[PDB]
This record gives sequence, C-alpha cells and structure tokens, in this order.
Amino acid sequence: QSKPWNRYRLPTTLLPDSYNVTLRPYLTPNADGLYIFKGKSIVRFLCQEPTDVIIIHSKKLNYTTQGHMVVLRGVGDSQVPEIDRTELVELTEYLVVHLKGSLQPGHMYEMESEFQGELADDLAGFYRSEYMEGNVKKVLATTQMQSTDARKSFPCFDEPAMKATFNITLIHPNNLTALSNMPPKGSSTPLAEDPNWSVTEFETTPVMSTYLLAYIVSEFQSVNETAQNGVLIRIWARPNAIAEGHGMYALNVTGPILNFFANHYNTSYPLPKSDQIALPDFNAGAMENWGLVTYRENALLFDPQSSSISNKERVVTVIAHELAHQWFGNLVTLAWWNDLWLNEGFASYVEYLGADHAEPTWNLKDLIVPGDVYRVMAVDALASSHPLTTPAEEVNTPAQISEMFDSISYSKGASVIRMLSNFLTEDLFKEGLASYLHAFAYQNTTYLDLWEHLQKAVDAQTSIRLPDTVRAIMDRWTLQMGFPVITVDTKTGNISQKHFLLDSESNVTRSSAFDYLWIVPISSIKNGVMQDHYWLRDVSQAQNDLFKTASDDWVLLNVNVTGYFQVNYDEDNWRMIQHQLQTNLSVIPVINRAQVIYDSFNLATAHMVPVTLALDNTLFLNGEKEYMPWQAALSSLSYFSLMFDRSEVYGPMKKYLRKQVEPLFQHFETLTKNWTERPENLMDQYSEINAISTACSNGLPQCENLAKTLFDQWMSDPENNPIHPNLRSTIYCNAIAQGGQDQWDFAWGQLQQAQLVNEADKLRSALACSNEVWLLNRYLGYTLNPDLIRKQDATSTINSIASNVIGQPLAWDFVQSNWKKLFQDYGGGSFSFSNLIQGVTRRFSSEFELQQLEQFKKNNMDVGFGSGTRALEQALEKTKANIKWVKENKEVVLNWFIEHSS
Ligand SMILES: *[C@@H]1O[C@H](CO)[C@@H](O[C@@H]2O[C@H](CO)[C@@H](O[C@@H]3O[C@H](CO)[C@@H](O)[C@H](O)[C@H]3NC(C)=O)[C@H](O)[C@H]2NC(C)=O)[C@H](O)[C@H]1NC(C)=O
Ligand SMILES: *[C@@H]1O[C@H](CO)[C@@H](O[C@@H]2O[C@H](CO)[C@@H](O[C@@H]3O[C@H](CO)[C@@H](O)[C@H](O)[C@H]3NC(C)=O)[C@H](O)[C@H]2NC(C)=O)[C@H](O)[C@H]1NC(C)=O
Ligand SMILES: *[C@@H]1O[C@H](CO)[C@@H](O[C@@H]2O[C@H](CO)[C@@H](O[C@@H]3O[C@H](CO)[C@@H](O)[C@H](O)[C@H]3NC(C)=O)[C@H](O)[C@H]2NC(C)=O)[C@H](O)[C@H]1NC(C)=O
Ligand SMILES: *[C@@H]1O[C@H](CO)[C@@H](O[C@@H]2O[C@H](CO)[C@@H](O)[C@H](O)[C@H]2NC(C)=O)[C@H](O)[C@H]1NC(C)=O
Ligand SMILES: *[C@@H]1O[C@H](CO)[C@@H](O[C@@H]2O[C@H](CO)[C@@H](O)[C@H](O)[C@H]2NC(C)=O)[C@H](O)[C@H]1NC(C)=O
Ligand SMILES: *[C@@H]1O[C@H](CO)[C@@H](O[C@@H]2O[C@H](CO)[C@@H](O)[C@H](O)[C@H]2NC(C)=O)[C@H](O)[C@H]1NC(C)=O
Ligand SMILES: *[C@@H]1O[C@H](CO)[C@@H](O[C@@H]2O[C@H](CO)[C@@H](O)[C@H](O)[C@H]2NC(C)=O)[C@H](O)[C@H]1NC(C)=O
Ligand SMILES: *[C@@H]1O[C@H](CO)[C@@H](O[C@@H]2O[C@H](CO)[C@@H](O)[C@H](O)[C@H]2NC(C)=O)[C@H](O)[C@H]1NC(C)=O
Ligand SMILES: *[C@@H]1O[C@H](CO)[C@@H](O[C@@H]2O[C@H](CO)[C@@H](O)[C@H](O)[C@H]2NC(C)=O)[C@H](O)[C@H]1NC(C)=O
Ligand SMILES: *[C@@H]1O[C@H](CO)[C@@H](O)[C@H](O)[C@H]1NC(C)=O
Ligand SMILES: *[C@@H]1O[C@H](CO)[C@@H](O)[C@H](O)[C@H]1NC(C)=O
Ligand SMILES: [Zn+2]
Repeated sequence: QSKPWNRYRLPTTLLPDSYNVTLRPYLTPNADGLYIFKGKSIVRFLCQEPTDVIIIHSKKLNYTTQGHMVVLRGVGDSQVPEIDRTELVELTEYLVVHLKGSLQPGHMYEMESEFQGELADDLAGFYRSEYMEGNVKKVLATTQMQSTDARKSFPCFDEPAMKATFNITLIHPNNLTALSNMPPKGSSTPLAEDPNWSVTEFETTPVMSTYLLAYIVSEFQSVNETAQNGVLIRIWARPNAIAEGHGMYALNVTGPILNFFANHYNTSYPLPKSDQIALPDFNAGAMENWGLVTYRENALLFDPQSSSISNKERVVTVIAHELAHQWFGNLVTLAWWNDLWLNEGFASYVEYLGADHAEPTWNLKDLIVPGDVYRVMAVDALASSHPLTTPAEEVNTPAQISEMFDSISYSKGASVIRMLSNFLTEDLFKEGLASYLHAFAYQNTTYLDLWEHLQKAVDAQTSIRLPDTVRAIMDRWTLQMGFPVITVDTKTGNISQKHFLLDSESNVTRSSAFDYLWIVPISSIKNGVMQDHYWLRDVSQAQNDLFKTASDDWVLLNVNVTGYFQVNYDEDNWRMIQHQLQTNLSVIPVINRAQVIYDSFNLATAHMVPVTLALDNTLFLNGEKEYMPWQAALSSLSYFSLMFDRSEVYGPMKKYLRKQVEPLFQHFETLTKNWTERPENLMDQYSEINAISTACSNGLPQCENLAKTLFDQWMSDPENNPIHPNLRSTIYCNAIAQGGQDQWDFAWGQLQQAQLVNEADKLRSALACSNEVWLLNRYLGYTLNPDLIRKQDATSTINSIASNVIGQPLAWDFVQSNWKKLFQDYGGGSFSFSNLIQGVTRRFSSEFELQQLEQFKKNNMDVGFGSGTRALEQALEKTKANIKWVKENKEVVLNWFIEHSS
C-alpha cells in the first residue's frame, strides 16, 4: 500500500470550510536582489473519515511557524491530537502533518501557519511584475494560480472541487492600492509595526475554488461605472494608460456583456463587483479570477488613434470570454482538470454571443468558423490527435493538468458545444444550461451533469426530436478523436461518413469504441431554400432524397458550418455550386461560400478531390465583396505561395490573384470615397484590409500607387500619420518594398520612438519588406542587439525577414551561422528556437534544401538545439512532405493558374 503523501490526488478524508489568508509582498529586494513575500494562514477543515495525517498542498514555501510547520487547534470544544512531525514532500507538492492520534468524523479543526516565498518574476502563484514609467522601473505584486499554483502562495487543499470561502488580507506600502476577488471591507489601516505599510481586508468570498483566487498590489488607477443594479465595474491599468483613455472601450462593453450573460444564464451576476486589470507582458494572456480578471495590456486596452479594428475585436471577445466564466466555470466548477475542455470550450463558444451583444452590427458569431472550427480541424484531422475526454485517473500531475490546455480543448470544445446548441435550438440549450447552473451553484460537476440537464429540457418538450439521447450523441463527439468527412452522391442521394484525415496514407492507431462513426446533424439548402433537418445515424452509408438532385439543381450541406464536419460532393454538384456562385452568389449564405473553399482544399490535400477542383472554387471571388470567402481563399493559398513563390508558378499565380482582387479593390476605392472613410461594420472593414493586402502583395499597380502616396505623405509630415490603423501593415510593407534606405531609415526612426507595442510590431514587420539585400542583412545584424530589438522580439524579426522571398536565404544563413547563440540564450531568455526553426525552414520543398537541413543538424556535437530540439525533426519531416507535395502538384497548379490568369 502506497503512502498517501506519495499520491498526486489529495485524500477525501478532510474537506476545507474556510480560510484566512494574509499576504505581504516586499516590493524592495533584499540587496542580494531577492524579492520575497510573507504570509500567514488559517484553514478550517472538517474531518469526514478518521485519519492521523493531514495532507495539504504547499509549493516553494518556507515555514516560520512557531514549533512545527503548523499549529493545530480544534474548533469549539473539539479536542485535537498532538502533532508528531511536519514534513514537506516536494514531488507531490505537499505539507504533511503526522499526528499522534486520529481526527474524528464530524469535528472541525483549524490549522495555522506562517510562511514566506520568493516573489519571483515567474508568472506563478504570488509573483512580481516589473515595468517602466518614464525613468522609473516599477514593480507590482500579482497572482496567477491557474492551475496548481495557489499552493505556491499559501498552503491549501488545492483541487478545484474542494471549494471554500476565503478571507484575504493584504499588507502593502501605504501609497499602493490592494485588490482581490471581493471589495475591501473598508478603508485600509496602518500596520502597527510599521505605518509605512497599510492593511487592507477584503470581504469573504463566496464558496469558491483556489485556482480562481487573486490579489494585486500596484500603483494602478481605474475608470469606473456603476451598473443599474449597483454592481461596480472598474477597468484598472497603469496611470499613464488610464490618462490616455485606453481603458474606455473595455469599460464600454463590460456592462452590456455582464447584462447579456445574466440573462443568457438566467442567473444574476454572483458578485458585488467586477474588476478587470491590464498587466504589461502578462504571458498567460487572460485569467478569469472571480471578480478580478487579469489581462495582458494589449488584450484589454484600446487606443483609437493607433489600434486597428481587429484590435477592437480582440478586446471585446477576450472580455466576453472571461466574463462568461464568472458563471460557467467559477460559479459551477468542473470537478477535475480532465473536463477542462467543457469549461474552456464553453467560454470559447459563448465569447462570440457575449461580444455580439456588445457589438450587434458586427456579425461576430460568424467568426467562430474561421477562428475555431477550421483552425482546430487542421490538427484534429491528424492521426496524432486526441479525444476531448480523458479519463480522470490519467490526469494527475501538474504537467498532465497543463497538457489539458490546448487547441482541442478550447476550439474543438467550442465547436462541438456550438453544434449541440444548434441541434437542440438555443432556447432549449439555454433552458438546460439554466437548470444546470441552478442545481450546481457553488459546487462541482462533470460534463455528464450538463448532458443530463440538457436531456431534462429535451424530455420536457415535444418539438425537438433526437435520434438518441443527448449523451449518446455527444459521446460520438467527445470519446473519440477527429471528425467525419460527409460525402454526398447527388445522383442517388447516397450519403456516407468516414474519419477524415488530411494524409490519405496515415495509419490511425488510436482505437475508438465507435469504430470512428458519428451521429451527425445535417442541415441542408437546396437551390437556396432550406430543407428539412436530417440526422446521419451511426452507419457508414445511408440514402435520402434530401440529398438527391436534378440536373439543373444543387444541394449544399451543413448550413453555416454549425456541424463539426466537412463535406464532399460528386463533381456535378460541385460544378452546379460553382455555377450558382458565378451567377448569383447571394443565394448561398456567406459562411457556406467560405466553407466550399475551406473544405475543397482540405479534400484536395486528402486526395478526395483534384487540386484543380479546389482552385475552381476560388473562381467566383472576382464578384465576392464579403470577408469570409476571401479569407478562406487566402488561408488555403498561403501554402501555395509558400511552396511556389520562388518558382515559375508564381507569375501566373500573382496574375490570377490580381485578376480576382482588382474589382474588390475598385469597389472599396469608390465605397471609401478615395480611401478617406472606412466601411461601416467589422466584416466589411476586414474585407477591405484583406483586399488591400492581397492587391498590394500581388503587384496591383493601383495598390502600389496608394501605398507610395500615403507613405510619402507621412514622411513629409511625421507627426501626422495619414494612414488609418487598419491599413498600416500593408501600406508600410508595400511602401518600404518599393523604396530604399530613405523609407527604411524613416520607419526605423519611427520604430525606435514608438510608444505603443502594436505600432512597434507593425513597423518591425514592415521593415522586413525591403527588397534590398543589404538592408535586410543590416536588419538581421540588429536582431541580436537588445538596444535596438527587444530580446522577446528577436526571433519574430528574423522570421519576418525569412518571410521575404529575398530575405529567405539571408535569414537561413544568419540562423546557421549564429546558432552558436544557444549557450547565450537558454538560461537567460528562453528565446524559442522552435519557432525560429519552423519559420526559417517553412519554405523548404526540395531534396537540395533537405540536404542543407541535414547538414545543419550535423552540428550535433554539443551546442544542441535546446527547446528547439526535435522541432528540427519536425522541419526535416515537413520538408519531405513538402517535396512530395510539390512534385505531385507543380505541373497541375502551374497550368491551372496560366489557364485562369487571363
Ligand atoms: C479570521 O479572520 C477574522 C477577521 O480578522 C477573525 O475574526 C475576528 O476576530 C477578532 C478576534 O480575534 C475580532 O476582533 C475583536 O477581538 C477583540 C478581542 O479582544 C474583541 O474584544 C472584539 O469583540 C472584536 N472586535 C469587534 C469589533 O467585534 C473580530 O470581531 C473578528 N471579526 C469578524 C468576526 O469579522 C477570525 O477570528 C479569523 N479566524 C480564525 C480561525 O482565526
Ligand atoms: C527558503 O529557504 C531556503 C533554504 O534555506 C533558502 O535558499 C537558500 O538561500 C541561502 C541564502 O540566501 C543560500 O545559501 C548561501 O547563502 C550565503 C549567504 O547569504 C551566500 O554567501 C551563498 O552564496 C549561498 N549559497 C549559494 C550556493 O549560493 C542557498 O543557496 C539557498 N538554498 C537552496 C536554494 O537550497 C531561501 O532563500 C528561502 N526563501 C525564502 C523566500 O525565504
Ligand atoms: C465608448 O462609448 C462612447 C459613447 O458611446 C463613445 O463615444 C463616442 O466617440 C465618438 C468618436 O470619438 C464620437 O463620434 C464623433 O466624434 C467626432 C470626432 O470628434 C465628432 O466630429 C462627431 O461629432 C462625433 N459624432 C458623430 C460623427 O456622430 C461620439 O460623439 C461619442 N459618443 C458619445 C455619446 O460621446 C466612445 O467612442 C467609446 N469608446 C471607444 C474606445 O470605442
Ligand atoms: C471568514 O470570515 C467570515 C465572515 O466574518 C467568517 O464567517 C463567520 O464564521 C463564524 C465561525 O464559523 C460564524 O460564527 C459566523 O456565523 C460567520 N459569519 C458569516 C457572515 O458567515 C469565517 O469564519 C471566516 N473564516 C475563517 C477561517 O475564520
Ligand atoms: C510610493 O512611495 C514610494 C516610496 O517613497 C515611491 O517610490 C519612489 O519613487 C521615486 C520616484 O518619484 C523614486 O525616485 C524612488 O526610487 C522610489 N523609492 C522606492 C523606495 O521605491 C513611489 O513613487 C510612491 N508611489 C506613489 C504612486 O505615490
Ligand atoms: C429566469 O427565467 C425565468 C423563466 O423564464 C424568469 O421568470 C419569468 O419572467 C417572465 C418575465 O415577466 C414572466 O413572464 C414569467 O412568468 C416568469 N416565469 C416564471 C416561471 O417565474 C426569471 O425572471 C429569470 N430569472 C433570472 C434571474 O434571470
Ligand atoms: C462536488 O459537487 C457535488 C455536487 O455535484 C457535491 O455534493 C453535494 O453536496 C451538497 C451540499 O453539501 C448536497 O446537498 C448534495 O446532496 C450533494 N450531491 C451529491 C453528493 O451528489 C460535493 O459536495 C462537491 N464536492 C466537494 C468536495 O465539495
Ligand atoms: C447507393 O446505395 C445503394 C443501396 O444502398 C447501392 O445499391 C446497391 O449496390 C450493391 C452493389 O453490389 C447491390 O448489391 C445492391 O443490391 C444495391 N442495392 C439497391 C439497388 O437497392 C448503390 O450502389 C449506391 N450508389 C452509389 C454509391 O453511387
Ligand atoms: C446563417 O448565418 C447568417 C449570418 O451569417 C444568419 O443570418 C443572420 O440571421 C439573424 C437572425 O435571422 C439576423 O438577425 C441577422 O441579421 C442575419 N445576418 C445576415 C448577415 O444575414 C442566418 O440566419 C444563418 N442561417 C441559418 C439557417 O441558421
Ligand atoms: C502505414 O501502413 C502501411 C501498411 O498498411 C504502410 O505501407 C505504411 O508505410 C505505413 N505508414 C505510413 C506513414 O503511411
Ligand atoms: C439574386 O439572389 C438574391 C437573393 O436571393 C435576390 O434578391 C436577387 O433578386 C437575385 N439577383 C439577380 C440579379 O438575379
Ligand atoms: Zn477561458
């Protein structure tokens, strides 16, 4: 029998009731340069089963408690056993209190400790964050408990189902502000031992999970709003950011998003206030701490002067995502990390709904298709994928827990939940959702609890009928990896399903309890008219007249790609769809105009259609005004550009794209009144951004003229940038491409004085668009200079240069030559060799290039590859795949482009 302190899961013998936690960050180092925090805690817990050991989590804490590492008392008149000894077991991250007798069922105990830890700049637990305000380096104290780091700040039963109330006190410099989950109890009071410090106590939290705790000590300031129901809403940021008004957009959307969710969830916002805080360089991006949500600055702040529309979209959706969790995830919590997909998947879906409420003219809900569905299908159409569900007993270590946070959990989770809501109808979905939240409020669940409540809503009505239970359907989508391609023969109306893999030669070795068969909801449109809904049962082949067509008719499946699958047709139906798109595109919903392109290119990759059929699906684009179908083409063709931009294929390709985009460019020229005013809504603005990008990068003279004119105008009046933030990346890039050192030196000067990260990013990237070899090489020479290029931006800048067809050999030589910088950057800055390697070798598609990559690997003697070890293996395998693809596709693609480039 293994000792419990050697098991990764806590015993169930003791359950926490409530905690007092007092934390005191020391924001001045101890002269050795060490920053620390001190703390004191008392946990009150209940004995469920007799035990003579207390096992609680503790990570990187030193104990200074008088006596043993803890003091143990009984609550009320309970007697307590004497402590035998306390020890720390580092591997399983435990503090272990061995007792001389047993705790008694039904009795409550209080365990007190005093401790300290490093306030490291490690983004884990209670940690420090350094940033600049003018000449002064500022340091604040903040938290990131997700997933298993609460125990790094104080000893606790650090599993999500072991919920408790928390009384947080911060002891901090008297001129700084202290924030936590709950409002402060009142005004701060001086610390008696040293009145330079103050003591801020916070109101008791609701019953909640340790991973959602937060506390922050900083100089930050806020913009505020009180909602009609009295809920205080604040956006916190650096005093300069607040003064510039960069917190305003977030403040604008927050109230409406909270209102949307209270109604959507049929549940009041469960806290007295909402704080959201913008942290400089918060690498986790965003964390849904209950009542105190943390964001990286560029995720929460918005500058109308320099920020593009895509920046606005990022802000409203990231906010909606975190706010979604304040009910789903925080109020009702998944019992264990193996079900992380339900929590993050749900938030990743409803972020679009919440954002749509704040910005109802934007059609934001559409963006889940490009943003999540087709994104995750790329990795879920591999033999190396994995099911959404993982047995709980396989998820034990903090590393195993962290592995839950991936593209499948977030984006496939979002995709399958959106499919579920769609086939149930939103009204029915919302009813089950409300029932689930009301039943499990302040408690924990598994995904089976949601299915059961959804089933209850299904069973309480008669309109929506399903081919099986909610659970049996969802099991097909959650217990096995991947997704089917649905193939229709419109001559007969025969319809089939099979596990879709991009590599037709791939061997799947992960077994499925269902033999990779799904129960598939199938909406369809025929001649532009919605048909009756259909369910494909767990069969390989079926037939229905819904999918049988006449010679002059067409059918199209999966309206708005609500279903998590791709669709193939017989060539005749494809041709009819193409005809419809050529003659009157308005008849096919915009999302399906994108689907036709997305799916066919994937099908070509899989050898289920010829590559020419996929290309034929781009032919209609010359008349397409809307964002998504163009985006689908551009995403699908980026690999073609990557493979062929140094070959004889490139000329006809550019010419074809010039032909396709010219009318869209012309359209926006008129609509925008000679480019003076942006289109109204988000999607049209996105379309303009892509149109100008496509036009300019493919050498459309009218676009080249625009870019030169705007940049020249800017150079003649630097303080007044005439280029709208939406277009800056293209205009900057094309203009630097056309020009020489005058444009380059001007943009470099602008970069060096850039106050805002998003503008600096645009400049760094555009500078890589120079067509002068000497300018690119001189630029490369700058990438390793911290005075000129931030370390964190080094590999990104090299990759941008590599992306330039001219910079490709320059960057590859630069990387090979300077690879002797691994023992300079691995302990001091992680650097990410993996990204660099992938970026620089991205183009490789010849045996000769493979031979070069093998030769570079032949420095195996010491130096190594660091964190990019076996990312080099991925590059070698990718090159082999590229060689095979180019050989198979070169002639066919060349001839298609020549044929269709006029
Ligand atoms: C977790 O923290 C809580 C907040 O500090 C503690 O509750 C507080 O306990 C204090 C006593 O330890 C009380 O303060 C005063 O104590 C003096 C003792 O001499 C009494 O005269 C007073 O009655 C009392 N002051 C007032 C204004 O009543 C606090 O009253 C009390 N605060 C509360 C209940 O909100 C918890 O004790 C602590 N938990 C554990 C297990 O230690
Ligand atoms: C938690 O306790 C740890 C173990 O006691 C502390 O880590 C130790 O810090 C010591 C002092 O800072 C280091 O020992 C030596 O200290 C002398 C005098 O300060 C120096 O001359 C030496 O350079 C130093 N030794 C070395 C090899 O550098 C220990 O290195 C170190 N022990 C470890 C890490 O196992 C923590 O500081 C303490 N943390 C907090 C937040 O209180
Ligand atoms: C947070 O919400 C605010 C209220 O809805 C928005 O405030 C609006 O800002 C607009 C842009 O600054 C203003 O529109 C126009 O501004 C120009 C330039 O100064 C003026 O010429 C126009 O008179 C003005 N109105 C027009 C063209 O109709 C709005 O006036 C203003 N609305 C209100 C009620 O004050 C904020 O924009 C918003 N913050 C962010 C970052 O989006
Ligand atoms: C955290 O603070 C709360 C609020 O003061 C404490 O809740 C009280 O707990 C005591 C002892 O169990 C009860 O007599 C009171 O009825 C509670 N008050 C309320 C409003 O719930 C809680 O005990 C504190 N936590 C700890 C660990 O001391
Ligand atoms: C809070 O008080 C501290 C200590 O007086 C201030 O920190 C100093 O700030 C000045 C800049 O004006 C620096 O020159 C010093 O080096 C800082 N001293 C220390 C010990 O850090 C701080 O500026 C005050 N902050 C606010 C918001 O009032
Ligand atoms: C949650 O939903 C319920 C049920 O729809 C809401 O109660 C209804 O409110 C409307 C509004 O006038 C009434 O017409 C219905 O008669 C109510 N139905 C019932 C059964 O009470 C309720 O207001 C919602 N609650 C929250 C907190 O959002
Ligand atoms: C995890 O969640 C379950 C609910 O899904 C909790 O069990 C419930 O506890 C409440 C409140 O004490 C009872 O009213 C219910 O009867 C329980 N339902 C059950 C057992 O199905 C459970 O307590 C939570 N786990 C922890 C450690 O708090
Ligand atoms: C469409 O499905 C039908 C029926 O499932 C297929 O017809 C069957 O084909 C096999 C081939 O040997 C015959 O043995 C059966 O007798 C046929 N069943 C009939 C006619 O009812 C048909 O081949 C399919 N058509 C396709 C895939 O184009
Ligand atoms: C397919 O998606 C489109 C959006 O791309 C849906 O059209 C929207 O529908 C709602 C409700 O009918 C309207 O409020 C919006 O104004 C519509 N927007 C546009 C641009 O048309 C359409 O309803 C979806 N089709 C199906 C069958 O669900
Ligand atoms: C897959 O299995 C087949 C034999 O069934 C074999 O020919 C092939 O080499 C295997 N691997 C790949 C990557 O195709
Ligand atoms: C094309 O179809 C749209 C949408 O169904 C319709 O409104 C329009 O009349 C049609 N236009 C033409 C030119 O056929
Ligand atoms: Zn989330």
